[PDB]
Amino acid sequence: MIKQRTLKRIVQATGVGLHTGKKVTLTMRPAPANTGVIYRRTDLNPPVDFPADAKSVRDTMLCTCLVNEHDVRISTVEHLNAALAGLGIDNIIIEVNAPEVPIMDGSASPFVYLLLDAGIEELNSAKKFLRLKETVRVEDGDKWAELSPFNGFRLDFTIDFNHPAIDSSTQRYRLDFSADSFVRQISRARTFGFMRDIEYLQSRGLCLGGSFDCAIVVDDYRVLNEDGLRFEDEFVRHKMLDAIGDLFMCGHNIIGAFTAYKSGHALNNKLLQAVLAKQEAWEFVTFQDEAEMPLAFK
Ligand SMILES: C[C@@H](O)[C@H](NC(=O)c1ccc(C#Cc2ccc(CN3CCOCC3)cc2)cc1)C(=O)NO
Ligand SMILES: [Zn+2]
Repeated sequence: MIKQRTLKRIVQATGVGLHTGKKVTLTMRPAPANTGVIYRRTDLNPPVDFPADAKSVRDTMLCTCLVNEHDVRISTVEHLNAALAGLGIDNIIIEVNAPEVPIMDGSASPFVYLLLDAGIEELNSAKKFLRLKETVRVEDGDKWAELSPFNGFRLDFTIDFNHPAIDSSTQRYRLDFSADSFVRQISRARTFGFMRDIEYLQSRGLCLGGSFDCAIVVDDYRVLNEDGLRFEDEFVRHKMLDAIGDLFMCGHNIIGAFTAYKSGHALNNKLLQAVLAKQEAWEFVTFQDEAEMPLAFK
């Protein structure tokens, strides 16, 4: 039986939210089989829970933000979600005492590290995977995103920035997803902002926690960060990280192929919901033979 995974230990990190700029403590706790991924605002009385569900994602392109009927929020969950997806975590309580997940270094790597420190516990219940049986595609203008059948998890992401700082040959990345390949190739890729966009968002009271320590900053002509990039193609890798985290809002690892061009948080969420809404396009599956399981998590 391929088993559900949670943490062995409670772990904690403190940081600041990228957009709120608020100091926040993140606490991640083990949880029982069939619990799922739950996010909690613990600064409110009573505390407020959110599930990992595509429908709890706020209507915005800025980030992936959880919101409830009362407009209580947990902003910027995409990078932490990518780490959870990457290590195949099924059950976990994620607590924050402020309206945003800390940005840390802008990548998913700090979350990978914390999850590894917390240890992985395999539980006595079958891990369910969401397996694609048909192809589903969504579009927004020139943007598009697709999920199709594939025995594993393949991602193919293309960006098209027409920016002097981002060479044309570095704008596509393809990945056969495993915990190993995610951690090694994707997890360290940092978020980025263009100055034009940063100014726009700053003007609107956003990016309050933005800094060179948490983001690649690109001006009109070049990356401004002194020591450059972690990868020559760090930008497209980060867009892939975002997609991994966004798709994980359903709380299951997917078996299929994700292919996308300029897809951001809104379109990734649109795709997820479009898949879920077409019953014929997917199914939940479980496995018994470890030696042939489609996805490898360590
Ligand atoms: C695009 C996707 O990658 C997405 N990211 C974002 O949209 C996103 C990222 C970062 C930021 C930022 C920032 C920022 C950095 C540094 C400074 C301080 N400097 C002072 C001197 O002048 C230069 C500025 C102020 C602000 C804004 C927006 C994401 O990854 N979503 O998941
Ligand atoms: Zn991101």
